[PDB]
Amino acid sequence: AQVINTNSLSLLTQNNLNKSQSALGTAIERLSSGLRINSAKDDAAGQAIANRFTANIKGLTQASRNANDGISIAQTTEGALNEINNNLQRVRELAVQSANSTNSQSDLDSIQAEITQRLNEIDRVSGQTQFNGVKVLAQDNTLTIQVGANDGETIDIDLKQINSQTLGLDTLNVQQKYKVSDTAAAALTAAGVTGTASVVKMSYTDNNGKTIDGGLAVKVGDDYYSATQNKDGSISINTTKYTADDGTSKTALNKLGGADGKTEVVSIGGKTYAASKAEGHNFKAQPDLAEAAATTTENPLQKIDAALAQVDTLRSDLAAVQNRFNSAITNLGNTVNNLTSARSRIEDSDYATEVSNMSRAQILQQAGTSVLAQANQVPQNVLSLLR
Repeated sequence: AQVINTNSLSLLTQNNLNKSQSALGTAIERLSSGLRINSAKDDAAGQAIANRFTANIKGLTQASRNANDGISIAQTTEGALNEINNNLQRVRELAVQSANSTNSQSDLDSIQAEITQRLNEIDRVSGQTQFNGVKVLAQDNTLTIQVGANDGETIDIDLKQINSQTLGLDTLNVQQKYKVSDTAAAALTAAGVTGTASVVKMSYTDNNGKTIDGGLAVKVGDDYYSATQNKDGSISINTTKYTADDGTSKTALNKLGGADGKTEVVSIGGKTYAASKAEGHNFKAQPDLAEAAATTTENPLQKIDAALAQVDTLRSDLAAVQNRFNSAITNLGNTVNNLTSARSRIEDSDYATEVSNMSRAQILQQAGTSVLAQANQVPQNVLSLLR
């Protein structure tokens, strides 16, 4: 029919343009983003699966970094145990040297001076070694390293307190007792000592009969307290200062005793400490302190071998978890890549495909546009019947 009021063919061709416009838009979006899935309307199940892959990829990625922090704990702990082991090997060698009876008592004192410095160095390294504030040799502690993406997916590191006390060497002593004697030359009542007192000059005799001058002491019975004469001419008992369990600073008198019979020792609580260890110590913050040795150690070489054994055991446990963390990191790496490929196969756009889809849709848009112009010309024909 010769109709003008309506142009169905124009309507039809306008409609068709929508189809190719949508297609073109889809293609351009995918090219733009690099993603096949741009909204849940593309592939709702795919988006949720890809998103859950993303959480694991990110999680496992993080987990890997956590396992490297686990390696760092174990390496730095093992490094400190290495030098504790070197110190114990020197102490053992010194104990083998000390056992020979051709040593004089001053040779034994000289050997004990290095043994004390070596045991103090083990205690120092134990107290001071840390990794991100974890005091790795100072306390028994189980760290949990997060190696997985989910709750509870952990590997334990078991840290142990290693020091001269837990090694059983805190009182390790190779000295022999001097014969103690006195000749006649001060008050003690502020410490509660009640016996009658006098100043004496100490002397010490060795196994061969050689005599050594000890200096001044105050004698009250079987006790001798170490003493010094000042410029004033007055004679005062030596003392140490410590922070007690009360948290206040407090004082102790320096008695003469220990394994050699001439070491300055102090009674704090009910326990006997070397004055050089007790001075400035904090018995509130650190109530555990090595007591003074009272006598020569029995079987020192057996005890030092057991200390070497303990360090060996802990080094072997730390080597075992380092091998486990390297295996876990290896696995993690592989896993990450595999899940990254799996996610990619779901959400990533195929450029070859999309480029092709874009150019096909552009041609259809151009064809449809030129055909709509022709459909709009069809009714012009009718005007020639009127004019």
